[PDB]
Amino acid sequence: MREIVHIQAGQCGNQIGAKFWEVISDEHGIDPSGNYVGDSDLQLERISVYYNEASSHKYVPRAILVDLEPGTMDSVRSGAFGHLFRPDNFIFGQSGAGNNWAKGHYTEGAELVDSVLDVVRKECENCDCLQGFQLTHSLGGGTGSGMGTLLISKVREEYPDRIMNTFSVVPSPKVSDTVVEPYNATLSIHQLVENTDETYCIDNEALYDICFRTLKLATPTYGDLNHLVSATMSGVTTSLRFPGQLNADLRKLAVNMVPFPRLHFFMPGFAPLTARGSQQYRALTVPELTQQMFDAKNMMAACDPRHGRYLTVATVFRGRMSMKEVDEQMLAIQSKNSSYFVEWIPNNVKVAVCDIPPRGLKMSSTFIGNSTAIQELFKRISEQFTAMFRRKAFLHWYTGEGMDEMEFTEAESNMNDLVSEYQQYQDATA
Amino acid sequence: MREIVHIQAGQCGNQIGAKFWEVISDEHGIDPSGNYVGDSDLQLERISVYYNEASSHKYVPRAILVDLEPGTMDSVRSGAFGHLFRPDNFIFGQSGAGNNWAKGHYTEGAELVDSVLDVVRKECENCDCLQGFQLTHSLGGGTGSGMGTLLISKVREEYPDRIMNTFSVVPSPKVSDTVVEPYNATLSIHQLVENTDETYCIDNEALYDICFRTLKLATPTYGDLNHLVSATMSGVTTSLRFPGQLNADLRKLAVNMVPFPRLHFFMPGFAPLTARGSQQYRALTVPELTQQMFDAKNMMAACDPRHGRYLTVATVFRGRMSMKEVDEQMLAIQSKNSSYFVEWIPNNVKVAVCDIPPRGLKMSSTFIGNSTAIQELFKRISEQFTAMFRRKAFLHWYTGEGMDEMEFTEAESNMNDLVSEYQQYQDATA
Amino acid sequence: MRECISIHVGQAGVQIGNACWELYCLEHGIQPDGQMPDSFNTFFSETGAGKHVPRAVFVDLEPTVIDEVRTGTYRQLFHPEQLITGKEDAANNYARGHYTIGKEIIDLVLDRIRKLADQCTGLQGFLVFHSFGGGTGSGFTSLLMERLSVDYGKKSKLEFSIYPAPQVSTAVVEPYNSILTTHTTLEHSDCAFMVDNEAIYDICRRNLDIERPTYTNLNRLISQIVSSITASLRFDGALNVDLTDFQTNLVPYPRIHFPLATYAPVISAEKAYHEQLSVAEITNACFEPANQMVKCDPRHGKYMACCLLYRGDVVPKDVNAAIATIKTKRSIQFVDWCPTGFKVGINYQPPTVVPGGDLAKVQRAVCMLSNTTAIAEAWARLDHKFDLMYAKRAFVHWYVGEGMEEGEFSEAREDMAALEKDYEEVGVDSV
Amino acid sequence: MRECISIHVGQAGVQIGNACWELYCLEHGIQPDGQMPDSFNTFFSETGAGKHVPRAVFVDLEPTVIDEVRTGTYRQLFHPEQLITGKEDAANNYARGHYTIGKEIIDLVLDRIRKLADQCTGLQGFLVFHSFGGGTGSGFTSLLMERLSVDYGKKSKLEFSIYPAPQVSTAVVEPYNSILTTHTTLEHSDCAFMVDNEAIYDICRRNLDIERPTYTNLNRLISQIVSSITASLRFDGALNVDLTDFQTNLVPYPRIHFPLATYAPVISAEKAYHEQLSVAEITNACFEPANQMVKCDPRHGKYMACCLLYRGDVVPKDVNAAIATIKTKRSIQFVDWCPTGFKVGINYQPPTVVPGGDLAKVQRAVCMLSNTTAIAEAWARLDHKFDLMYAKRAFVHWYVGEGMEEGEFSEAREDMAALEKDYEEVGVDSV
Ligand SMILES: Nc1nc2c(ncn2[C@@H]2O[C@H](COP(=O)(O)OP(=O)(O)OP(=O)(O)O)[C@@H](O)[C@H]2O)c(=O)[nH]1
Ligand SMILES: Nc1nc2c(ncn2[C@@H]2O[C@H](COP(=O)(O)OP(=O)(O)OP(=O)(O)O)[C@@H](O)[C@H]2O)c(=O)[nH]1
Ligand SMILES: Nc1nc2c(ncn2[C@@H]2O[C@H](COP(=O)(O)OP(=O)(O)O)[C@@H](O)[C@H]2O)c(=O)[nH]1
Ligand SMILES: Nc1nc2c(ncn2[C@@H]2O[C@H](COP(=O)(O)OP(=O)(O)O)[C@@H](O)[C@H]2O)c(=O)[nH]1
Ligand SMILES: [Mg+2]
Ligand SMILES: [Mg+2]
Repeated sequence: MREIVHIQAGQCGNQIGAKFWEVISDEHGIDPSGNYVGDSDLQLERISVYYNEASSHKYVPRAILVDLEPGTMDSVRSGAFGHLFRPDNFIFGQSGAGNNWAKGHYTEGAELVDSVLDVVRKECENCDCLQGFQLTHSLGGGTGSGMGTLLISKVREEYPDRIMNTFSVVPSPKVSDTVVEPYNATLSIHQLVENTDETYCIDNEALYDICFRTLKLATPTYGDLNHLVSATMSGVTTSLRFPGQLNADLRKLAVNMVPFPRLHFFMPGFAPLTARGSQQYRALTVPELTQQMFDAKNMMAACDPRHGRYLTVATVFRGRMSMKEVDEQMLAIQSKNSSYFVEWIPNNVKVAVCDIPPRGLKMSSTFIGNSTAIQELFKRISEQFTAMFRRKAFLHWYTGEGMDEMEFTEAESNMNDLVSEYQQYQDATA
Repeated sequence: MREIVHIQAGQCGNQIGAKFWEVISDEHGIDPSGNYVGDSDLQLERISVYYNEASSHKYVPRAILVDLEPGTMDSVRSGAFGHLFRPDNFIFGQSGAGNNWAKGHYTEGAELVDSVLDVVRKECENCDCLQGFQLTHSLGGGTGSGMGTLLISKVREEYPDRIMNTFSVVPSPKVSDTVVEPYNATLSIHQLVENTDETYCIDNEALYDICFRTLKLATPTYGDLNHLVSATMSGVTTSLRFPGQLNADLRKLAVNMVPFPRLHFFMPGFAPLTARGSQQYRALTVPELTQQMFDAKNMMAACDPRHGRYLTVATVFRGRMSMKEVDEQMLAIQSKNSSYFVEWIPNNVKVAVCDIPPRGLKMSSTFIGNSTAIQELFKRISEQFTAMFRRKAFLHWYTGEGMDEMEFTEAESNMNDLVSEYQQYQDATA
Repeated sequence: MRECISIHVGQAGVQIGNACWELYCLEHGIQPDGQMPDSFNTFFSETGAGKHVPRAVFVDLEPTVIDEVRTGTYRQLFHPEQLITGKEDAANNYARGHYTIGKEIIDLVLDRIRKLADQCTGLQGFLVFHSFGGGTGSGFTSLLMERLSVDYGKKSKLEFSIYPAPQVSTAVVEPYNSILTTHTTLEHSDCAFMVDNEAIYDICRRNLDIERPTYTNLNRLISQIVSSITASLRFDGALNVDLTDFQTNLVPYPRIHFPLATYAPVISAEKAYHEQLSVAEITNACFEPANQMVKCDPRHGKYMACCLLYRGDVVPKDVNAAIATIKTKRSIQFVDWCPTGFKVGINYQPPTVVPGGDLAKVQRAVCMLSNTTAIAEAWARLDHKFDLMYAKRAFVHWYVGEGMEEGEFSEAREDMAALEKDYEEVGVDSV
Repeated sequence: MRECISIHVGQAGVQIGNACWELYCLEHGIQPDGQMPDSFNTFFSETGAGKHVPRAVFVDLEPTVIDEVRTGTYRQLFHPEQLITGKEDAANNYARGHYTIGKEIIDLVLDRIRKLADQCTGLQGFLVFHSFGGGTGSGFTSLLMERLSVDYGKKSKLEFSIYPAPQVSTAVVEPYNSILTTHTTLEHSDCAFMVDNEAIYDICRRNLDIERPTYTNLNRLISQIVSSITASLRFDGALNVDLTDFQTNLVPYPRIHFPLATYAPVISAEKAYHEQLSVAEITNACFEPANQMVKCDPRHGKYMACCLLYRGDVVPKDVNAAIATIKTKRSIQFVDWCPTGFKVGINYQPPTVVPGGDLAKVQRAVCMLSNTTAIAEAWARLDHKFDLMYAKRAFVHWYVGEGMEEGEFSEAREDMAALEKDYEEVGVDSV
């Protein structure tokens, strides 16, 4: 009854969304044809959160697929679970943003946003009690970044009281996949800080580290990274979707990890994350899940939590487990790492527990951390931005698309304010 | 002909009254169904004292059962000798006093007192020559204390000359069964001193001491204490119902035990109390009965008669005995303990003798003592009262129910005057 | 006759009511479908054909926890209209559960409670189960208590709340909700029996030898406490204790009304076989600081009043001897103005063992509800946490955006400071 | 032709009358049903069909004691209208029996006495049995004597009262009742024969070897004394004594009219066989202080007058020799103003043994009635007791609440002081 509208923008967003819907359909027993082939009755007891029941009892994901080029739409359509999405929900252009934020936010994105918004309005009206929105996109690109930011702004204008979550793939620290990455990332964050309630910053390099050193994958592919991202997304929405001992929906986590409106950038992580080479050795217990979750190596963003302080943490456990053990592990973690949690928020951890574990597992958990170490990321991007803005490199593209350099200065100032706030609350004392 | 109207208030009153009616029925040979199945003619000679004859030669106890909750009424009705009582005589409320004197005396009991008085008037009209009233209740409780006090006051206003005996279970010295015991006890005594002729004070701790040290009862329930109290009541009223060599009704005992109107608080006791395993090692004779009766540890009130002087004593013997022996024993008791009897009342002992002993016994005797040692008990209560009234603890429960603190001060002053008078007459010298 | 209405609010309240009503059905022999193959009257209503409908309301602002009940084992027991659910929870937000989301469901629950009261002959009062740290448990409970006080002013209202634990915690905004709901419900509640999850976890570990207890075992123990109280109200005993008896004997002043619950014979069958759990043994175990179900050391304060509710094969003489022994103990200290600080209740019905539970079948049991100044310390700690956040105004925007003002935060903190001052004054010697 | 009417008041009087009338029925051969299978004429009236009805009135303010008679072995003897009962006793309160309860029954008893006296051709007088220390015995008796002094002012009225024992007492208000009734009847009574229960207990122990006597034995002995007197009235003898003779011989002054009774051959059957109870021996035993039936020592005082009533095989010369021997004795002292202080009567009818009794069958008997100043001591003691209580006004409210006034207490005490002074003056030597 707590409907969530999923929006995928750009290539990264569309691929992550495809894997996400694979995972969700597996969880709810929906086969790629949209038919229910599950076993438990709990799979259908909250199917309305993510799916719409159509005539003939076929379940259509409540997803809107947005891109400015048709290649990704064609790839998603022609694949497993490709005949799952509503054909009317594929809204795409022809040209493409060209890795340009301005093109996808002012010229092409502006042209196609009206159609995207019409589809979103139809989806929201069909809903019974809308819970919020989800956006999967990447800040590095132009379609994903710029279009997702435009859609976020417009939807927030229309639905200001709903929850808006974005699983945004932030630029990596070492190697960049786009030359103009800092411009797009800065211009996107300047809008995310204002028009979003929860942003889960995901870095591809942290995911490579997880898939190489933890999962021992010789040749990790974007399929595996998208699987990890989908695992975190599904963990949160499962807190929402299945019965448990301690329930928690999107608004509960937002309330418990956003002390101030602008401090809503989180680092996610998945607990088990065990390679096959070692699946038979380690014991799956709440202490192991917690130890892995709070390990700085397991974080899905390339920011070391040891370089800052945890403003807040959320642990969404899944499976049948003792609440006593969960609380004892949380207290032990807070006591051992007393230097890594702000002293002015007693009990920096928010615990939720769900009865149904992920498919193929007996136990699992998703960790979402609101920490000041995230400032590092912004600082990094910020400096890169200046490095190019001082010389005005690649700027003529954005200016020609119809922007102004004053917009760049405003975005840089807003990012500087964000890092200043994060540092100030890191240094604040009781 | 000298009818007595029995009234039970609260849980303690109703339970003790149930046991009392079982004892009286056994004495008069009335079966639990009301039919007379006795063997002696004397049993029916004075059945009218406690029973009312009904059509079909069934005998209905002249008892009024009053409470503010239906639990005690249900427990009494569903039990042995439950059908004995008239159904119309069960008057009860639905809320309960909550161990609050104010509730049972002003708000919850005020509504029910009119109905109880109507029943009492109806029961009193069918009396050739009313002798007096009996009330069994507890001073430390709610319903019992306050409601019974209100009924006592109203009955005394309606029947100023009739005798009014109360068998009241006053708070124990060591351990309390109710946090607000001092308030209820003080407020109840403040009215008992003015609206009664005889108040037989009984302490549960003294009864526990008797049951464990004299009767050697490993597990003395409330049935046993209630049986002791019932034996005391029956012994007090025996001379009204059976013939003897020296008769004494309630008025005779009141005249012989109340030198001044306010000094009408007595300590009772039963003489033949003996363990089951010692019934063959003792001689049941008047000397043994007297020695047991005048022992401090046999007193049913937790007070030491050696800490004061006996203003008066009464001994109601039952059985075939010699008046010479009884008189000689009383003279010896008075001579030996010349210091424990006031010197300004020659012959402090009043003797009555009956012919019919309690069933299963050859001899018996009930001892009633009007002694200045009773002051100690009042003093104790007074002290506790002040300890709580100085800080006004639990007082908002009484004030909020429609009482003024001036009433509390008046009650404390009255009990202080009572202890002062008792001490004055203890110290008085010829 | 002595009808009592149970209102379960939030996930904690609903999941405790599940165990409570399982225990009641077992005690009275009522099948989970409402049929029996008049003690069952203060808590059940007979629907003509022998069906027994609980006299309770299950209210939450989200459907999940109550949709479990609507499809669980007892789906056929509760009247479907008594199970009330919203659409979006309060999200651990007091303002959402009190002002924004609670206002849309308060009328429905009040109508249902009015129906239940009309169905009753003599209403003793309400038992409100909820959680201090929850959103709907804290806010909606306060709103409901205000409305009930407006409607049923005289009727007693007792709460069974999960006081936040000193160290264990599942939410980051617990102090805000706790302080706000305490401020709102201070003048609208009679007694507030309090338990802690941390204390019950410790008890389960030490006594029941359960190393990984869950909320099910905590709920079973809490249901045993509630069963002791409502059994004093239900069955026949030597000494009967009504709800007003608690209200009168446990609350010396209108604001000092936060007792702590305690169940003495918490023991496993294997350990129980080797013990003779006499009245003295369970009574002494009641006053052991480690056996308290609220994580507060009673030795840091003075008992103001105790209510010992015995059960089963209990003799009044044994109870008196045990209480005298307790009064003799010098480590157990009472205030100077409560010379008589023991309300005693005795019931003839021994505790009922739930099939699948951890508690062993016993012949005796005592539930001790003690008002004590030790709770003051807990309050202080809670207040401290509040300050630590309110200084930075952390999370305050969430509450302000839901029809609340920072003035409410300031007023609540001042009220709790006054409560702490009252506890300090009450604990002072009368000299 | 010499009818005498017996009035039994209170429990003591009624229970003494039971024994008295059993003894009379035995003496005259009348069966308990009233049929004999003209000496009896003085006490019994023939009912035409051969039935004898006692000339007695049994009056009490409570039903129990007389209801025993109405359903006892002698239920058929007494006229049912002669057994008068009230509804509530005087409760050991003089005022209740004299002012409040007595006034409601006095008319009935006076009417019955009038009916009894109408059948009497020549009425000798009334024998009133009662107790000094009782409510109806003391108060109602005084009221009845007051009324009789008006209805039959000339007739002689003799009382058989149980004077309160010096130490043994069954009530705490005995001195009040005794003083009040003595003050009231000091002028409405002719002779008052006194007996203490304590003295009779001592006699029963010492002489009859009865270690544990009851009121039945005391009543049997008192009935033997009353017999002796009324037998001098009834049977034929050498010297005849009437009621007027007692009044004239035993009462030197109008207020000194309290003789003490004594019975010499008080002896068990086993012990009687070894003694030749000659007239001299019984006469000597009469004057032995240990044999006095009032617990006062005659050696402490002087014998104002003596009346010896012998029964059985008694020779007048033997009586004269015994009395001369007594006069010779100096242990026994007589007042100066009574040179001849011996009334003597002799009767031919020996005492009858009541079956089941304790007294032995004897051929001789003597009853002494002695007016002596030793009784003054008793009065003084009684007076002291009164003071001790009236100083504190103990129990006074009980009397004042039933029609009396403290002025009556003061007047009674003053009258008793005057009586003590009269006794002291009488005991002085004329010189
Ligand atoms: N003893 C016990 N505590 C519980 C239970 N369920 C939740 N809690 C505790 O209650 C607190 C959280 O309150 P919720 O139960 O989450 O409160 P709610 O009233 O449902 O609030 P929202 O769902 O946020 O609107 C935490 O302390 C949990 O540990 C339960 O079954 N038993
Ligand atoms: N000798 C003797 N004395 C008795 C007898 N019965 C009572 N007494 C004594 O008389 C005194 C008590 O007076 P009651 O006989 O009790 O007086 P009452 O006249 O019946 O008085 P109320 O019952 O108070 O109206 C005590 O001294 C008793 O010992 C009896 O049968 N024989
Ligand atoms: N994790 C992940 N990152 C992706 C995926 N596809 C593209 N990206 C990242 O997203 C950025 C490229 O932006 P894209 O999403 O292709 O841009 P747009 O089409 O311009 O919106 C780079 O950081 C890529 O590494 C994918 O499937 N998974
Ligand atoms: N002797 C005796 N005392 C009782 C009994 N039942 C309760 N009590 C005492 O009465 C007091 C409690 O008062 P209760 O009778 O409960 O109060 P009420 O019904 O509220 O007036 C305590 O002192 C109990 O020990 C009983 O059967 N026998
Ligand atoms: Mg919830
Ligand atoms: Mg009498």
